[PDB]
Amino acid sequence: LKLWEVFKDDFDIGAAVNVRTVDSAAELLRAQYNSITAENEMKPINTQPSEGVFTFEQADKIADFAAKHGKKLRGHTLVWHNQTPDWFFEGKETLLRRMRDHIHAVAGRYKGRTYCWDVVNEAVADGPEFIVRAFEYAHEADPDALLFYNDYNECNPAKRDKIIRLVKWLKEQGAPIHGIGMQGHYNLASPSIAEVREAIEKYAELGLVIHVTELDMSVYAWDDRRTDLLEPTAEMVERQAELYEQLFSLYREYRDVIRSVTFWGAADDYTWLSYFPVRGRRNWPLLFDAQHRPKEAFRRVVRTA
Ligand SMILES: O[C@@H]1[C@@H](O)[C@H](O)OC[C@H]1O
Repeated sequence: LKLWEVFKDDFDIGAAVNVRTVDSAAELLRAQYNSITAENEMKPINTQPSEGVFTFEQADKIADFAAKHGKKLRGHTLVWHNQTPDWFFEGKETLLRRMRDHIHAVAGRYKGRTYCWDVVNEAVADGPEFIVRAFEYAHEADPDALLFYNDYNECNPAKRDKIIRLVKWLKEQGAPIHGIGMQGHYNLASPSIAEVREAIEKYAELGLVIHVTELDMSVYAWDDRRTDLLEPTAEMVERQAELYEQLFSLYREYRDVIRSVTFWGAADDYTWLSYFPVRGRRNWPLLFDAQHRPKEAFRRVVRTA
């Protein structure tokens, strides 16, 4: 049984990949996912290290994998506060010009393969006119791609309201924004199911597509920073499987607005949570274990459909 096929009429089932996991998880990706996202290779510093110098080799590899095996391809990401090259800042108009040049080169290179784009990533703090123009330059570079705003902690009521205020203002300035990206970086302690449902309802009221873009279920609460666990406990697996079952049952309720659910990883053998916030720690946040075998969460999730 294959995850994507189980939910094929509900939403895409995607996985984030890098230049390593696109090879090590090749068989798992070919079978269980129908959508792929480049984890880091399409980010600004990895695509244009200096002005006028573009490095597409690593992102080309991930894009070629998707095209070869008929996988959909999410674009991530065109503009991001945390990882903007230092040369970008070395006048406000020159910044606009460099943003337009970068967007056209990256969105143009993968036009016809990237069907969507996280145009602006994490603009809300845990000026605003730059976000409108980023969407304008993106729609100019690829009029066929769906343009998303992507952010985390999207179910926290404080940050959620800021996100909604930002998107409505963007819509009121004529920005060609088509969807919102719920990053879905959750854990066992937070957020609750009701907090996710309340967020999905308020995000659907804007008339945009909803993508769950980077979903994972950390076993540690953000406070927990222990490093003495090499495998998850039975209750960790059980509570993770229960939350995943309720999450995908909730996603199916909003079938009509959610069009794709992407995990930030393919299997537990590589997850970014193993290096953030605690480096050298182990985490088990996906539906397949370190051997690309289905976990208890997989069994419970497919039974929701
Ligand atoms: O690509 C970013 C990723 O590194 C992190 O895991 O969550 C936020 C994303 O934008």
